Amino acid sequence: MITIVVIPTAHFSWTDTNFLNSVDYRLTSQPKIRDRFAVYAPGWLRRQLDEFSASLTASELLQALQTIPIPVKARCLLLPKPKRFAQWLLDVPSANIWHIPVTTLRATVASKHPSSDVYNYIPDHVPPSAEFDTVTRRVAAGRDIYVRSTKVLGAPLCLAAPAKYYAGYLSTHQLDGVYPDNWAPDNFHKREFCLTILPSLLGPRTFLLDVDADRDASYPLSVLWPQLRVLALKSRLLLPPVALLRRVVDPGLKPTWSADSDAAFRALRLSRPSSASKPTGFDFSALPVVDIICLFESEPDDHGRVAPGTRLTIHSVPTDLLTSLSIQEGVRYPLRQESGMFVPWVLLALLMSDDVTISGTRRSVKLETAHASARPFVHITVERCASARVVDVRGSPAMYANAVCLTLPKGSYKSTIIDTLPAMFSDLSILEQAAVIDSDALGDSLRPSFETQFLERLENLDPKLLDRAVASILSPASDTSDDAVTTVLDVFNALYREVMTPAQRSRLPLLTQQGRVLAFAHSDYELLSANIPIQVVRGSIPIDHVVNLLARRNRVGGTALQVLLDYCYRTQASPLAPTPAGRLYKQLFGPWLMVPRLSDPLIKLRLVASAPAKVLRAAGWTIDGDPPLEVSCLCAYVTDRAMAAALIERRLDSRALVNVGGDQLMFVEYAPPLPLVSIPRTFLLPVTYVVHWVSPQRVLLNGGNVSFTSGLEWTFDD
Amino acid sequence: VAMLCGQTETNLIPSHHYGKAFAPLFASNAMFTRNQRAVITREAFVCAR
Repeated sequence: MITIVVIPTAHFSWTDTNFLNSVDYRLTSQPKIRDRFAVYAPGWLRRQLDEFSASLTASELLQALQTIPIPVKARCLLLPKPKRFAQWLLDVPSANIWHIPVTTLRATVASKHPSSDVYNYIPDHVPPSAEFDTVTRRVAAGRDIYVRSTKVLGAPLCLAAPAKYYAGYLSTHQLDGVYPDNWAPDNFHKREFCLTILPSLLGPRTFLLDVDADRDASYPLSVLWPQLRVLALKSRLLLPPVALLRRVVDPGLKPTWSADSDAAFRALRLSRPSSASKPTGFDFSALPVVDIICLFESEPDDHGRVAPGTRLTIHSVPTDLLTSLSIQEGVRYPLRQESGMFVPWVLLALLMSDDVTISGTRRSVKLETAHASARPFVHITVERCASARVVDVRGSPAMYANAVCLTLPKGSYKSTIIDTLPAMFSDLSILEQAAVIDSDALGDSLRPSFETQFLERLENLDPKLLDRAVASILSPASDTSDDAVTTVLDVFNALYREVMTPAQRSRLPLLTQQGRVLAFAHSDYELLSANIPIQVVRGSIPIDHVVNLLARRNRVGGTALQVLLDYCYRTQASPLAPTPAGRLYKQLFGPWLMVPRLSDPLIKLRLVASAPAKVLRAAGWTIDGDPPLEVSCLCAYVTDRAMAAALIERRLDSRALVNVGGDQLMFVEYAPPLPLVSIPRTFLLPVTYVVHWVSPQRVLLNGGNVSFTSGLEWTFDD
Repeated sequence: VAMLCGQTETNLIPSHHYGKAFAPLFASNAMFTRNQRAVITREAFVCAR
């Protein structure tokens, strides 16, 4: 039984049916494979670590935990307070296994201040005047331990006596927390391998799993990662995840004795034949992704030979994207389109990825996708999957079902993901283009466009000053070059503050108070300066945008105004660490990409909010029928009608403030904001949505504008 | 105050206390990392020069 110690990565899925899947889902592909592994990693230990995390240094914690055997056979047996505890040895006389005198017991019953005497001389009694390691040392003995406090570490903690003594001495939730430990044990089995979150002495039969990704920052033991890694490194004990799939373990890639050419290795062949009629007809919060190594090549030489080329690593591209596009390993696909741009699917892979680096080293690169580079790449081949794991998506980058705004530098390929991707399916409702907000919308709203006005003001300056500014921006070494650039910045700032802010502030409901809005902006400042209650995510894409916009020639400005605007926005943007935009894209579109893999049809839902007919008529509306009108705020999808109905009885504590004008422009607002995590993870939401009457034929004439408040209630539909 | 108020437990054996306290420190190879980094430092320095 070789043991592999595991430290979870950045977004390790925890509520998964099997911890094993979040490690690398390829291990579940074959029965012949999954039968070779045990897991352990019990929940009770997890909870203990969650508590002690705030009270021990990494070195101490590692030193304490490292000695614990794999299946913890011991228990911590909490004792009740002496007045309570003493009665137990007489309620059952044979339970007085230490045979404490009856006189002392009833002397304790008589005393106003019952002493620790009942605890005194009891073997392996742990007083509150004890330390964490004291418990751990006894844990290695396997026998149960008697303690006088709940804050203990290393073994499941359960009551020694019936609850009657601890009641009053402890409170409900405290009395509740020990229940699984009161009947804790479960068996551990002797398979070939056993994974574990519990650390251990690294040695000839213990290995550290290396996934090549950042740890879970929230996971309490991530602080141990450096010390563990270096110790493994100095003794060559790291294991790349692929090594686990081989019949015999070895740290290495491309071994002699194995070609590593088997269906098990090919992560692209994601298959789901088995079923259990479980409520998760699908868990749309769990998303399988892969890290892949891809080889890029340019045109061959005059004699058909080709250069060695370069291979890069793409991180955490969702696998269903590739599978649905029938991408296969070992196939040299064409990279460039007719017009020289990238083929769409490659762009999607880049956009939804987290990062792109050179394969060998750990240097991240922003890829160019234009005619800039000489000997440009024309062919691409995916070679192998460095890792393939499922990841939790629920509410990770964005928090509210209402709306979210993503900031990207000018020249990004947002158009591709918002148009080509849904168009590539165009059969299942993904979003409504009327709900997505292009970052350029407000700039286009002014009667002379914001760009035209900026150009018109700008030309008043001397051309040489403008020329000097543009050159300085392009030339990286031109530090500051204050005169030229600052003058332009002043004009930009003055104009934007003057015109853009009031215009932006005049579109408040359009950004947030629709069904569900996805919005783009060139900088967070564009929203903060206008006080728009929408979460803003500072994204970034792993492609060079500057060169990209240098290829777009059909614009108001001759490619020079564009770079000027780009610099201005970047200067305007607040200094902060930006996140990969792919994560947000994964949160939005990811679940939808798994739809075609499903076996059974979907079921629609919604949470319509009522509307009394009185106010409508009072507002001059002509409406048939007495029953209150209702309006669909947001539609959802499930597939197990049973559990879906079972989950529909919850009453959301979020009111809706519906507002609609005479022009039927309808708006919604949730007084308590609706958070995404509140949505059960079996659901599925569209990227964007537009509120609308459930039955437009009920109304016969729109009176004046209307506002009202109502509750929210998930309901079926037909 | 420190130099005028120092005290210890009555029957103290320094060797036992220090030994019991120093045991966890010298428990791993971590105390040798600096040696390796120094070696690389040397080779890098000479080659650069």
